[PDB]
Amino acid sequence: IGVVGRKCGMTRIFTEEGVSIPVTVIEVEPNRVTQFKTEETDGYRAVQVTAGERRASRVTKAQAGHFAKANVAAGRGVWEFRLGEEQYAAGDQITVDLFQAGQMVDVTGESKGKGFAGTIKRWNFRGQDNTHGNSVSHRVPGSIGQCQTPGRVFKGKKMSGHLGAERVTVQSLEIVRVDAERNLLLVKGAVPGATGGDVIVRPAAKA
Amino acid sequence: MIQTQSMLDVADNSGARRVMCIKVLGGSHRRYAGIGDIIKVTVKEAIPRGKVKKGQVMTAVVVRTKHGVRRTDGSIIRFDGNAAVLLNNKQEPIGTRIFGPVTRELRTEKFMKIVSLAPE
Amino acid sequence: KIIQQIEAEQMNKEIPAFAPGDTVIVQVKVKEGDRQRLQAFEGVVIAKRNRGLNSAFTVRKISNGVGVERTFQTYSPIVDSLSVKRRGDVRKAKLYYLRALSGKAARIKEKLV
Amino acid sequence: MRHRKSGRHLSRTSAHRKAMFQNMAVSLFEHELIKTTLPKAKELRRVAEPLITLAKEDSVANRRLAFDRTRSKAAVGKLFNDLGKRYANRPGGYLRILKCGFRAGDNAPMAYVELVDR
Amino acid sequence: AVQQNKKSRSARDMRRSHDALESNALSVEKSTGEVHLRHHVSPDGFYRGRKVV
RNA sequence: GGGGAGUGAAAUAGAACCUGAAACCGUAUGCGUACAAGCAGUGGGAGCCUACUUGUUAGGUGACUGCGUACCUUUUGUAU
RNA sequence: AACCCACUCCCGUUGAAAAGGUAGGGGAUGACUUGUGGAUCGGAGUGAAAGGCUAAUCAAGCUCGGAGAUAGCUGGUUCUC
RNA sequence: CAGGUGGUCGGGUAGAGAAUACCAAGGCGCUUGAGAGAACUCGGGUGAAGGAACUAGGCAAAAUGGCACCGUAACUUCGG
RNA sequence: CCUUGUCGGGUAAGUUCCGACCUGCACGAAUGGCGUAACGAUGGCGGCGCUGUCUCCACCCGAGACUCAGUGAAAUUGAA
RNA sequence: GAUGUCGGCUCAUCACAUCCUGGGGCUGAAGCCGGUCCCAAGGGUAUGGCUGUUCGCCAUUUAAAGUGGUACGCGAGCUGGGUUUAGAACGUCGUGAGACAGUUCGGUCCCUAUCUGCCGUGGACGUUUGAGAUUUGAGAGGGGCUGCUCCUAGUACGAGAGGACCGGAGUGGACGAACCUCUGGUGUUCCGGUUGUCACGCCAGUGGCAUUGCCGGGUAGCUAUGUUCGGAAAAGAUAACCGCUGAAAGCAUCUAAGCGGGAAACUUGCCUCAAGAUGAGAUCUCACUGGGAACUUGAUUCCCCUGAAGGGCCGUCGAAGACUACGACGUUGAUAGGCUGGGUGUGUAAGCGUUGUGAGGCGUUGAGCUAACCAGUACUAAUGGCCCGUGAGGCUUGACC
Repeated sequence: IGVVGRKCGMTRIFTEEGVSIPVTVIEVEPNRVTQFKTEETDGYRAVQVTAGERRASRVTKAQAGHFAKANVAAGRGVWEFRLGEEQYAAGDQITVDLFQAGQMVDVTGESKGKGFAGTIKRWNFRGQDNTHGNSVSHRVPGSIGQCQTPGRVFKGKKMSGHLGAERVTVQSLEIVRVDAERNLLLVKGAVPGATGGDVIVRPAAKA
Repeated sequence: MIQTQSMLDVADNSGARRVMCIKVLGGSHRRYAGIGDIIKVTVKEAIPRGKVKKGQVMTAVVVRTKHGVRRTDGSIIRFDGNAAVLLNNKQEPIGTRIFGPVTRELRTEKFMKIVSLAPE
Repeated sequence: KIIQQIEAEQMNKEIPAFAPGDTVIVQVKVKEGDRQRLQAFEGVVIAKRNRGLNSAFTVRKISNGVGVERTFQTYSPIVDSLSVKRRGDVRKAKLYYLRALSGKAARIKEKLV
Repeated sequence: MRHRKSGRHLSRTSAHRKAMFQNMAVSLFEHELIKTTLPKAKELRRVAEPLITLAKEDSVANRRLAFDRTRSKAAVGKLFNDLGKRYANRPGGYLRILKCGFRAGDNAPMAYVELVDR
Repeated sequence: AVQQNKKSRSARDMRRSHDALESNALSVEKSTGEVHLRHHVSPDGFYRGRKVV
């Protein structure tokens, strides 16, 4: 179980003893249960949620009927949460209330798309020398493989292209503040993605 | 100081005037050493009679960097000049007298003698 | 409009009006050895960020013959209070040229009187 | 990577852009309808419209702040006397961009850019 | 860096199995009744029920 | 540059002009091709499509399947 | 500085260029640089000498002949049983 | 065709200058353009903290840069 | 040659450098022997300054790359 | 009818004959240390001075600075210092041209990738009517390192000297991922100062050109050197090793039956991709409920009507991007630009007054200007256009109708 919110940028909190703790603030408009997938009817236990406000003209008839079984009147995206043993009816509303402070949590978003990186930026390679006789290749990868054994490049060779919008989980981030009146998690540190990207906050896998 | 071959001043009374870091002690290849870290120096320039002579491989604590040390709120102290305090084998400072300020990050279990002598 | 309110609830007052070029005395908090006390830090304000809660100011002091710049965080509770000692004429916002001037060359003029 | 980076390079130095854009501003303030490439039309609207907003207020400081960035006497006179009394009650959007086919020699997507009450 | 074998008809044509064309964004003015590109001024200078040039 | 009309026995003899091959490039029709590994064939072989007139035929494709490393020249020897 | 040169890097190497460009570099009133005209030529010139140069050619130019040189070498040698 | 090709003239302001910079008279926009703003590549700009640890080698770069005055070592063929 | 000979200096560390030693494989007096101020786009060592050479690269600016329109090569190639 | 060296750089990949870290046995192992031999390949595994060096010798580190295969890996990836063509010189050999178990200075590194490979990213078709979304996980990849001070405890042990394992934190290093709140870097799209000159008739003001002329700063964005997080714990089946019970072989024996413990190895656990997994899976929801003719009756073909759900073209764009794709929006609209406020940066504009002989000060005035930022606002531009996609989804067999 977890929650779906959007990243509102990073801020800071000073404690009274004087340490500034770096804080990202994950705004969680309250998530609305659409299905409850049971192992009898679906093979596994899970719950679908929704987070608010799509236009009427952007919700298709299949999608509107799915959002009208569950009397939810629902919004951008649909997300899923594998469950162990929890019971949610298909109209319920899970909020930031499933988090306390302290409360180590795992946060996943989509990382910021760097476009088509080179091997220095993508895989932290070394550059060759810039001046000592070096011909045209100052920033290129070096050799790829070995000569005639094997006579081909091994799979998974580190080359260049698209440091992009992959899914990244950042795990064991402490919850600084659960602010349920205006629906906020304040989370210690960095979180993957830009401001306003969708971000999934569920408790820590390494506890 | 922060790197092998960094030249840095000496905040001691009867030793060197310039040392050069030849190694950053600690890990396998530590490339950097800030305030409170332990470098090993060679003495490049010294006074005519004193406890330390020119070209003597010695250990030193870095007390004063111009990259600076950073506090728990994001405040940096940032000196104007790199300086070290030389040390003996059982790492106690050689000089009986310490010049210029040190910072608060240095009063550990081992360098209380430096902060006690400093005019911070 | 959300993170501009997380910020504003922490910015209760600490601060006078000070400019680059001023000489201030900052009263900072220290705690080691089981005590709470104030240590002064007097010098020339050379820089100012004005980023709301993320505001900072650099201040240059020449103590025991060596320079030291401290970039304070303005709304941190370590900066307990602030007081402008004398205030100066600089017609700049960032006085970094004072890092090369040494003695009488690094003196800030008083037209602002 | 140009994340959130406005402006476009148009295969030019910055001084070349500044000359070309205040040329297009002056030519549009005299003719009130010119014909240009669609990206240069998209970037003209960020140069030319603050000049009309500036021209909605007669000051000496406004007419030589207009003059140092549209540097022709005729366009400072066309502003502050014609364009700026006309556009005095319109909150922005003093010019529109209408796509008009493609250039014959290139395929440069063309656009007309037109002052709105012409 | 050259080929060691000339390429056949078949692989030459399979390469260019992708470079066929489209431009179907045409539409008709309700006023004049002529075809023009979408979101573009007409070749007789009209645009959304109004002459503009 | 053509589409006609005329001339001519003939213009797919129209001036780059008799004939007008092959390489190479197209359009049309039939059949086969998007879970299948290699000298591209060959032996087996279903299906489909055309002409016939029907059948124990003729033409065209050839799913699937057994075997299968071009030609030359040089060599003791070459898929090499 | 012009002019003459060509020490270094980088580019260029299917070049803009069959020897260059851009940054820097050497000489720059002389044993200097250069125009125009003339002289020296193939075991023969000229050479502050390197086998340098002699029309993008040089341990003996180019062209035409002897000439279809010679090749114990290489390559090739065409329808059928 | 970024090359080569003898001689003549030569304005303003700054400048020793025919260097150089902005200009006059005069000439020109170098015969593919439009977008876009990845890797990489080229020609540049700035760069925290170190300051030759780079490398075969300070290669490249960075630096120094003028005029007036003061001052200026070894050595020397008495000119440097 | 042995050889990075040995000793001194320079460096934290020096097969290079400078000063000696003399066991000169294999110096030596116009194929000149020893010195030598000044002069080298000369060889080798060290230093100050100086810095993207480097740790370790980040960003930016133009020119290609990429897409669109027009024109339109090449080396190679038994068939695939 | 050419397979271009040694070394360095850049990038690797495997083995295990294991350098560290992990698990053991024996000991001439009291403890800190060791010696040797098994088991283990998961992750790690110096920077430099010299020399062209590989190596080596030193200097200083580290937990450790492993040994090898890969054309002594790697020049259609770089270098070109050594060897090394043409120049010259030394010593030596030769009458000589010249030569070298030799030294020495100098000396051109070409290729736009067709195919396989590899890293990315799409277009087609197929998944059995089609569609919008959400998914399970067969499989695959990533990850896996380690030091120190302390806490029982100066205890167990040891005459003493000395010194623990085993119990658990908290602070580093190297590496990796994300991020930009902070610290800074950049910021030729912002604001100033300034030199030379030219111009806008001129004074003022300002603008071109001088590398952004030079420079001071600096928004957003990107960013490391900045910030945060990570390696786990746990489980299982084991490797040596340690066994219980236990015969064959009245005993003894880990074993032959049968039961256990046991490591960073292996399978999970952690993160990411993943139904082209042709074995193409599963959920929830939506859409289509018209005739006729020919010939051959899974029935196909043709005509008329009808084209839905939705998808696309197109447009405004994006913290998404080479082109794509992805994502958002398209007047029932904040998608971009402008506008209106704020903010941030710069640093007291112009004009006028005032003082001065003038340069220049003082006011007005933290003024003027202000990019990418924040909030609001339909002023401009996103056109109630077209195209695809159809008309209830074969047959056999079984069970319940």
